[PDB]
Amino acid sequence: FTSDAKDKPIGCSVAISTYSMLGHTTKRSWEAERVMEWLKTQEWGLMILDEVHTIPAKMFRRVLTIVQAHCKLGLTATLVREDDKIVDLNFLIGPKLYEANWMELQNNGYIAKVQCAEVWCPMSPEFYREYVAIKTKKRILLYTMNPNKFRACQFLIKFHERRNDKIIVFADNVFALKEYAIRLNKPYIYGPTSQGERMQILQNFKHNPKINTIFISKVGDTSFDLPEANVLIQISSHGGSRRQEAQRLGRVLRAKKGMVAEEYNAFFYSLVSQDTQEMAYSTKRQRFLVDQGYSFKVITKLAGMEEEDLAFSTKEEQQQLLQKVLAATDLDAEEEV
Amino acid sequence: RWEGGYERTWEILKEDESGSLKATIEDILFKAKRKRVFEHHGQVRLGMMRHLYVVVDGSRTMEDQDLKPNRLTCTLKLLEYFVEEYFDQNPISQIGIIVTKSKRAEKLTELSGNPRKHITSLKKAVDMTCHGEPSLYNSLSIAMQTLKHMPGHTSREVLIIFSSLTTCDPSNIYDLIKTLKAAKIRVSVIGLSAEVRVCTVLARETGGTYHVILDESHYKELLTHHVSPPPASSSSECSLIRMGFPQHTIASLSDQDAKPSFSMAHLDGNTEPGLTLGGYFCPQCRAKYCELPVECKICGLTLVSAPHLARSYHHLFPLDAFQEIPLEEYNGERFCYGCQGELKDQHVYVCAVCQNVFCVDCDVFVHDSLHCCPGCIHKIPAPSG
Amino acid sequence: SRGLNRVHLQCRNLQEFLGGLSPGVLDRLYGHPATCLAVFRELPSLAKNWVMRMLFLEQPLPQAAVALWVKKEFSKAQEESTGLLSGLRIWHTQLLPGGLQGLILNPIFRQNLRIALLGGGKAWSDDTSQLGPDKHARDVPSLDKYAEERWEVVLHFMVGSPSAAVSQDLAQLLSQAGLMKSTEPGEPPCITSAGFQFLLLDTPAQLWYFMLQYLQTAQSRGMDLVEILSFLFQLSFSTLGKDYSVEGMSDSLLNFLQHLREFGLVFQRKRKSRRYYPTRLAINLSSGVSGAGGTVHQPGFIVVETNYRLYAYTESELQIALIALFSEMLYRFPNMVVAQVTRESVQQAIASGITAQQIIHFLRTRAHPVMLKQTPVLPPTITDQIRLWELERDRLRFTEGVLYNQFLSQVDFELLLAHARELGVLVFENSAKRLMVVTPAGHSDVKRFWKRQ
Amino acid sequence: VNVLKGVLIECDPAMKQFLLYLDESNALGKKFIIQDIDDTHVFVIAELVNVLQERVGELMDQNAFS
Ligand SMILES: [Zn+2]
Ligand SMILES: [Zn+2]
Ligand SMILES: [Zn+2]
Repeated sequence: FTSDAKDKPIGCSVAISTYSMLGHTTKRSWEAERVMEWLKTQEWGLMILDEVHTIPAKMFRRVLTIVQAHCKLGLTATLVREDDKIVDLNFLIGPKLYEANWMELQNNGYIAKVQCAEVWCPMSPEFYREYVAIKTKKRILLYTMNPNKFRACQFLIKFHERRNDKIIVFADNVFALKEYAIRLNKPYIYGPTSQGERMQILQNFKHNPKINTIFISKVGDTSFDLPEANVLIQISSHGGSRRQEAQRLGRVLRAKKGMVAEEYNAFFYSLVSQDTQEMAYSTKRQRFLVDQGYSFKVITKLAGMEEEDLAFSTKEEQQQLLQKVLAATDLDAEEEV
Repeated sequence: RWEGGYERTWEILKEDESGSLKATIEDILFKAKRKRVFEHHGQVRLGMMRHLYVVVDGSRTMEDQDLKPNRLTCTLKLLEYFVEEYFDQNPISQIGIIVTKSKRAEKLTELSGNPRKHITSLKKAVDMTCHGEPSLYNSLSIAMQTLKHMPGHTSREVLIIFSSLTTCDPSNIYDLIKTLKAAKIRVSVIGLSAEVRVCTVLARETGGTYHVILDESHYKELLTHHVSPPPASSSSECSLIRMGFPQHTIASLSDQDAKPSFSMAHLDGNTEPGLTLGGYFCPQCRAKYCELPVECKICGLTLVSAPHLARSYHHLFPLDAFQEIPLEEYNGERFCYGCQGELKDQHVYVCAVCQNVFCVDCDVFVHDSLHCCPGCIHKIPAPSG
Repeated sequence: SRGLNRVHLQCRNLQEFLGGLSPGVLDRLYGHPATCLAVFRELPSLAKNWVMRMLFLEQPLPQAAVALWVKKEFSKAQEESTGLLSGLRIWHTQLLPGGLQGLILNPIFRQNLRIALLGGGKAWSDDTSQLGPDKHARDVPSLDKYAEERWEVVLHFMVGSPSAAVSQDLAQLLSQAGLMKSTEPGEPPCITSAGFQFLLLDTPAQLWYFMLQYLQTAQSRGMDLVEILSFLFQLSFSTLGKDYSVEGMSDSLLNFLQHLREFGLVFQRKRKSRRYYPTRLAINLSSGVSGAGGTVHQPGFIVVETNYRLYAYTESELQIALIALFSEMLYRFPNMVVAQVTRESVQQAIASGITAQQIIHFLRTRAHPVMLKQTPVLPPTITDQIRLWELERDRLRFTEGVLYNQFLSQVDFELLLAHARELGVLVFENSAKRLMVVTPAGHSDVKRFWKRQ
Repeated sequence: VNVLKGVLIECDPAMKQFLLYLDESNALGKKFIIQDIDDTHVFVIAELVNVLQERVGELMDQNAFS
């Protein structure tokens, strides 16, 4: 019942809806009227509610105001949200019944063990004199478009091609990530990509074992897909939404193999710029990592860099990239919002 | 109802003697929970030169966790320890690693005593799918036909690791009773956390001893119970002859360095595919190869090496026991006859004959490591005759 | 850069001192109390057997027999064990006893050592004044509290006490030491940089170093005496003495003793006399190495799980002071669990430099019975964190120098390369731009050489 | 040829290029640069090097902060 779905209005048995956050002047004329009137036919039913940390208190008004049910269901991994110690949540949903231990899922249970990796790299200094020269958001794009990041990025692809298991990389924005999908060209998406071929990419990824590598953008974690993989690499770390990023990895990372050993088999990677906002943010980020506490390691060096035929081994090639960055604008340096 | 009833379980067990001294007797009951079965030995008759047969159920029962992340992980890890502690105690023997997987039986490692070969096999046995159902009939088929060609002067025992599942095999294994009862081969299984009556009838029709796995500690106990060479059925054999005493060779005896390496495809010995320089020598082939206190393939007799294996059980039978008293006869200056200390946890350990005072750490050190009271020494050998 | 020798120096204490002075002055270092001092502050196992023959070797054994005592395995370790033992000046290389150099020890030490091996009722053994338990007037664990609290009134008054230290002239040596200092008005007993490092240290051998440097400030008494007396302290405890330190007195032996209760390691009664007392402190000086006995107090286990400092045990205020330098800013109550900072405790080494092992030492010294049932790997990654944190701020290596640029030739530059490499006054060269990083101390010898040609 | 009483500092090229920016953001002209060799080796007029023990880390932390 959302985004012109209108699937079985007449006769409601068991329904899926979406939080009618409307409050508008004839937003959906008959459609939200049906959402109003078939709520009345729903009587009470059940309030299956995913992750109400996403719900604002202004929408928690419309939780009880619109929906006046007699049994609720809060499916919320978050315990405490939005720094709002004024309004609690048992007045909304009653008791908060059960939480499941990580230990009895990650050590005794199907949930895999993530190795979280905030990996920072020594950059080339010809990204940084410019950075400190320029107090303007092109400076953000400087450390972003780094072959020192790419040398890490190039690395773990072939390092985990040798285990023949699924890997996924999440960048920040497209046109830097695009050249990764140009240089070592992989499956990839962006914002306006056609979904029917995005689904083929899921078919090419989640079914086909020949290519365990894939690129995603801001949209794919959020608006199109729940990826189902084993090894995650991240580039984006700028905004202070700790959990929102941490629940992306918490959803995607599945069991790597049927591994006999008791080791860590799910894998997280982050690419961190030294001496940067990224260095600074990661300090609070790894603070948030140890705030919940998981298998975490900072590595800086590779397992033999020139073991692989590293592209951008010459800095002149990196200077070729640098002049693209000198030709670049702010437009490659903004997310979906 | 149950929200109270879930915590009627907790509330009393949390509670104890209050006021002062709280959470104290709860620790005392945990010490009172301890002290399980000690030895209950004292046997005679049989147990010599076993010819064991590891039989492994490889099934879908392994996928249950129940003690470890895999039931093989419970199994396989301590088998290596069971291998090593066997070769510790019983080097006069050898073991057939045979694996059942997918309704067949693979004799994985042959009946032999080379530990590294057996252990790396277990290290190879790590990444086993254990696909398919158990078939004991294929396992007994290998067990027959191999041990059929062994002498009747051989101890004939089989150790089956079964995962308590359905014994999925045809061809009248109930009639394999009279097959193997006549064949004087013993078969011992222990069930993984459950029981198979037919297999329980099998072992009670065997004379092999059946058990059920309780816990990982308990898993070790029955291994340890089956470390010792058991008194199997009467009328097996008396003797076993042409026990070859070897020589060590130094290859520097008279002709110094007349041979660059003592393995060049013509020398008497040189059995295994590797270079050697002369370390050993058997009587009958006059076989010189890598040193092995077992047997050979050309003389085909037993490469006995007496200080090792004719010494191991040679004191593993003739034991006696101690006694315990809580009393205070203060022998010494409140000391021990062994380690010479005192704690007095009322276990003053007195020998049966020489009657000397010991502690747990002196009793355990005898009853696990020394295997005899040395207080009998100075007391036996001086009037001995 | 920063000094890093003032922390450990545990073989050079008996080498760089001893080899920095005369053989006849270290001949004084063969007092019979100084015999145990030789064997233990060196820790080779290899020279520790090359001694063992000499009690039975009056004869100078030939050099090749022990030069070939050990074959192909660890010839360097034999060689590394050799010249240092020779660098003790305890050996004599004979000329041609039988035809070739056959080495031998100094016999006067062999005289002194064998009395400390078998027999001898001599002056340190007995007969004059050594030791005396007559009747128990005072007990050791009570005096162990003294052996704790004097460390406090040392170590707290380093940081600064709301209480006060006793009337010592030692602060005018510790301000002289560069540990402490004081500006001229009122003389504030602060810390310069190095007591802070010694706050991060925990052994008495630094005190011992300034007590070896005690006579160095224009004082002329027995340096021979005090280092004998440094051993003569290292006798465990359990001895009051019928004023046996006055029956075995000397001038500095009694006066500097007044300071050993300032240093706390002796305990003196009325009139600073009538007895003497060695403290259980008299065995960790003997090594300086960590030691299982060096536990001071037994608080408990720690961990640093989730690198969040993770521990409790309300301890004394000196440990609270030991982390008052090391963890404030989200302190909590009655368990001492100040949270973690990867910047502030990182900034709390800037006044020290790197405390790399001194973390790891105070890792096994925060709550002391932690190694009882814990992992061997106590920091899993957390060492490397501390390392990378220490490897973050150290962005500079301070080194002065003289650089030779725009040289008139290119091959005569390689001469001056070979000239400076002969001198060893170069630090670095660039041949591609005709550059040489040369020490400015060895500048003058090339400055003299260039002006001659 | 030219007596150079500067101070060699050795570090990563990441910071070796950075001190040029500290030379350009020096309050005075160029003193912290005398001549730098290639990638790891520089020369400073020895005035505030002791201050630059802490003047650098106080600056780089702040610049990245915003
Ligand atoms: Zn033969
Ligand atoms: Zn005992
Ligand atoms: Zn006895």
